[PDB]
Amino acid sequence: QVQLQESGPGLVKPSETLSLTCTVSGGSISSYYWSWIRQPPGKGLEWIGYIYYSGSTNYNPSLKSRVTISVDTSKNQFSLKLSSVTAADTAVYYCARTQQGKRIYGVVSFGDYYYYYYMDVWGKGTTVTVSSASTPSVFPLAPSSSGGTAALGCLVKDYFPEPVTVSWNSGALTSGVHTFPAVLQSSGLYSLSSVVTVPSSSLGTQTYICNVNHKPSNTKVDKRVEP
Amino acid sequence: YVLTQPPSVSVAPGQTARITCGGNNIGSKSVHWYQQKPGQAPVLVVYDDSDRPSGIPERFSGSNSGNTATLTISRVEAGDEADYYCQVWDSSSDHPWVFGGGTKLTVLGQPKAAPSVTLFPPSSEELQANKATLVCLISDFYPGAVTVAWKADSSPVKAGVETTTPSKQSNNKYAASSYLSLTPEQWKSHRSYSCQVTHEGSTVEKTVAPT
Repeated sequence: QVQLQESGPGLVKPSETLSLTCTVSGGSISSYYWSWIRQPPGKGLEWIGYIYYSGSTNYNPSLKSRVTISVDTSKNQFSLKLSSVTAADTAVYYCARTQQGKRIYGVVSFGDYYYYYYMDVWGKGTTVTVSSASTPSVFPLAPSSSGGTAALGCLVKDYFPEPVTVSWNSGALTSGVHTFPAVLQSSGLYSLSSVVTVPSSSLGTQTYICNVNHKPSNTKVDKRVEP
Repeated sequence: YVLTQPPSVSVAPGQTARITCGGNNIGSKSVHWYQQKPGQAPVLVVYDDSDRPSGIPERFSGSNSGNTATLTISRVEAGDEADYYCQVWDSSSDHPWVFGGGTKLTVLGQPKAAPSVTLFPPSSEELQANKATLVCLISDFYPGAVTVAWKADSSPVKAGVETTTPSKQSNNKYAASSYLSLTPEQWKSHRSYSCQVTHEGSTVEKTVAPT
């Protein structure tokens, strides 16, 4: 149960430095390689670089000039730094555990062998947006008079940039929860709504609390929903 | 080093899908496959030509020989729809790490499903902020294509309508949302409002009235 968790800013002004960090849990950074990968909207995957736990680095040449990867075994994280940031650096950024394999296909002493790398454990990703713009109003969507199944939710309007995550009842309520993907306003701002379907029977004497987290502004909001 | 992938492959459910990875003498290399479902992070499904990672269904089978590496998926399910990327590490290259362009797997012939629609009126809290927004939520539909029409007391409206693109749900159906902002002066003005969702030659309509 090794897990990898990316922490990002979500937003970075053009031509300043993007900083990322990946925290690994249920495992050690030691004896392993550690890679950063990114995916521009609608595009394929692009490997950025790796770092051996000892410090040795290796980079995609197309980005080598601006990129810096470092490791910290004392905290089990490794970091990315991308300078002179541009609009083409907008992407989801992944951190992934990297394995080094070796195929000995002949005599190991005639150099009849080679090494290879692959990524077996990935992080969840973190959205990086490059905009000059700066950086979420939550309103209750109250249940109303669906056959014993009742729908209520939270409306999250006018935030920037992506993403926001919503939990219900501090993560205790997970069934029937359907958080819809956000709209891109003409204004350019983002808006989503999250909805949970609960039993209509005894809808009262039941508390429903949507917990909205918007990391790019360090805001954690709770909102109670009742008829 | 160049990895050539077809941009898309289609299969009927239960059939076998074959995603190929072209390369020059690629059989002399270790090929690894990644699966990326919509909205999700990639996962390793094959490493070193044919090795199965922990938890990867026996339906997935990697193979590599000659100038083509192949990811075979037997008994394909709707949930297998994803982008599949082959990957290699070619030591003798300025670009040592290579990804394939990616192959989109689409499962054709899935069962039709009618949209469920839920229309919320402007909240009691939003109206004191002199803002008013109608939220229309569309879910559980397939194919993932719907047209949305808003009506203001039997009168179609185009102004202030923001609709999303359909996204895939975990149950391999689709969801989409449509928004209509108004003034409280506009909201309380009319006797009702209607979100009208057309799907596959049929329409579901929901109506809300101020009180």
